[PDB]
Amino acid sequence: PTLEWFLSHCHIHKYPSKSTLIHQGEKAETLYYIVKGSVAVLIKDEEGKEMILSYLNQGDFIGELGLFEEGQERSAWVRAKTACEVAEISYKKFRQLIQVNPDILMRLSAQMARRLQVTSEKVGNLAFLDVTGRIAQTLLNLAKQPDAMTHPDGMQIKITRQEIGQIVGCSRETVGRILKMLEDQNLISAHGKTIVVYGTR
Amino acid sequence: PTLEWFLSHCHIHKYPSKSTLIHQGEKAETLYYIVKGSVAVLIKDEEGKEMILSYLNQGDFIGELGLFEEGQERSAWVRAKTACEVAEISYKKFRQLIQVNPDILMRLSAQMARRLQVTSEKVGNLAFLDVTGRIAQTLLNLAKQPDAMTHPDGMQIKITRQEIGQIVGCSRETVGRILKMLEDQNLISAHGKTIVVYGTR
Repeated sequence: PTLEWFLSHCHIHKYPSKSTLIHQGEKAETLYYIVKGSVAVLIKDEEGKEMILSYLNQGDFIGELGLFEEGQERSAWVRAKTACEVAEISYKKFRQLIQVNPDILMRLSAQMARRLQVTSEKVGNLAFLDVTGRIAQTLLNLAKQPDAMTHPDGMQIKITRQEIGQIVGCSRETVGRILKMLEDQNLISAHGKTIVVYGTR
Repeated sequence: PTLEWFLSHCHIHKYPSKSTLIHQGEKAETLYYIVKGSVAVLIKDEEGKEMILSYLNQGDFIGELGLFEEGQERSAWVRAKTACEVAEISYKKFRQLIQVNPDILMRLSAQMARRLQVTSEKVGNLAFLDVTGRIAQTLLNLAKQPDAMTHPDGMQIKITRQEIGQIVGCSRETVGRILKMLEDQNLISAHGKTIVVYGTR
């Protein structure tokens, strides 16, 4: 009912898999709703290396943060992961639809709320950032060395908690906590004395 | 006009500096909005100390995430930092308001939007964490120098973006984004050459 009404006001596009729906830096004037399929939100570095921030799926909106600004540009790339059917609608026109039936905005807002509910907003204090940075730096320096090992997800390195702690000036209590964090953030995997530093080469 | 019209459906109360608006663990049935003043969101840290998570000021909602799952509980304590005027309304009545004028949902969702946008800003790869850690280190180090000086909120230093960009080895573009993020996480404030590094005060 609500969704079908909403969908009739959208342009519904098909994107085959691997195609790019949204360029970072593009003008943000539209809202998207995923009718079917999945897309990756991603960023790239100065060499084209890629980091996938998340997948969005059927029932998800894309670009909803733009609805509340005035004309900022897209902050990331969006690329079809499977063949996708994406409803698109101008922010301007969506602002009018919300008046006829706030229920679709209540859906968009629930998504933001769920998202926010699973995101840490807490950062640590400056000493914590500082020591997180030293570790990250240590990992990356290691991954650059001639005897770094190759791995399917980046370079792999051999180094212990103790060794990092001493290199960097902190406890294992502290090496462990940061490494687990980095792992939960999808930047590394660490098993035993081995760490895979993702996207190094 | 939206705000006045919404406020006219709220209860408003004066809260003196240091009073507690919300207790971690109460059931979550009400939405708050700050008509005047500033409050702090707090939890209990490792072992049970107080934990500032963030500040909210005139024109902010409080407990908006609760609007989305009925029944949940308060995740934090909320307390007045200054003298406060705070409006409140149950989630179920706010839902009715939504049906009458969806605009007040637009404003609440704008604030979710801003929270999600700051959260986005801490996200990065290892080299970003590394540079983030190098700026924080630099700041903390300056704050312990003789060039530095006591401030109410922590220790004032004066250093330019180009100058940090230099010590640390990154673009000013990069410094600015990181300064902005540290300011958003309530760890520093920065006005031109002047930065105050909050601490132990």
